[PDB]
Amino acid sequence: QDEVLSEAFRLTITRKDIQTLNHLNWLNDEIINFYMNMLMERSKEKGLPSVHAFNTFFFTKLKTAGYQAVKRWTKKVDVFSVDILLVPIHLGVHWCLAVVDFRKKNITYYDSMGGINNEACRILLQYLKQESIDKKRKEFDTNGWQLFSKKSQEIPQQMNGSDSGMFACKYADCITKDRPINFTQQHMPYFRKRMVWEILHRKLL
Amino acid sequence: EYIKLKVIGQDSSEIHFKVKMTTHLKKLKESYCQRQGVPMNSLRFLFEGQRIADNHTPKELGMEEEDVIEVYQEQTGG
Repeated sequence: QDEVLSEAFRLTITRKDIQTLNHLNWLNDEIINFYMNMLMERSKEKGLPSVHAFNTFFFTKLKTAGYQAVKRWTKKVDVFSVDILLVPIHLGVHWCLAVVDFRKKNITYYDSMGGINNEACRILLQYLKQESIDKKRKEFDTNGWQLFSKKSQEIPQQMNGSDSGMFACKYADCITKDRPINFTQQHMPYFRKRMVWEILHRKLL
Repeated sequence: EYIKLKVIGQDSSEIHFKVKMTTHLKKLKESYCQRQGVPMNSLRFLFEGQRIADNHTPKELGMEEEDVIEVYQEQTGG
């Protein structure tokens, strides 16, 4: 509908959105970004990597308009003062995730459909290069940085044409907890339920 | 006082608004959607990458004279 149901992080999730989490429905940017926000909230706890998530508009914008077009999006946050940078990626009718881990010192792309996109990682490393200059006025040290993409046999793949967003989210969930990705397609239906919960509650079970 | 805002779209069409610093942008957003004839939950209003909420004010966001508000559309994927 239009009726707001839950709300935080200066965001508002409505019934229309929550419904996208339903059975086999394609999730929308509202769910992804809200969920991503909860992960960044939880990242405050000790024992967890500090995390910063960009909204699902950043990468596309950064890819089609260049750095000069998103440089001000990070005006109130020092990207390099966190451990993990979450980059949800929208590919028109499919969802993906790119993750910058300054600790492991590498940029890895995650696709539940087996795609590769190492280009996405190059775009991001370039980004890190422009930020380090625009914001910290020094030149980024790429030494040791690994740009790669997880292979279909390395991470749980989806078996339908809808859970892409779900995998993206859960991948980040596990990644943000420094825990091995240990779920499968079989869990998706549950995960969807647990999220309409977690979101209306604003708390990650 | 007042601030001059420019709400731009992907098509680069720009709508101008004259708003007052200490005022909820929920209207500017509501006006825009009307001039476009689309439901509120159809667009997202970002100021320098930041999502503009109903109870957001140019003063809080620190918007300046002649600033831009970019409008994005809903993204979905399977």
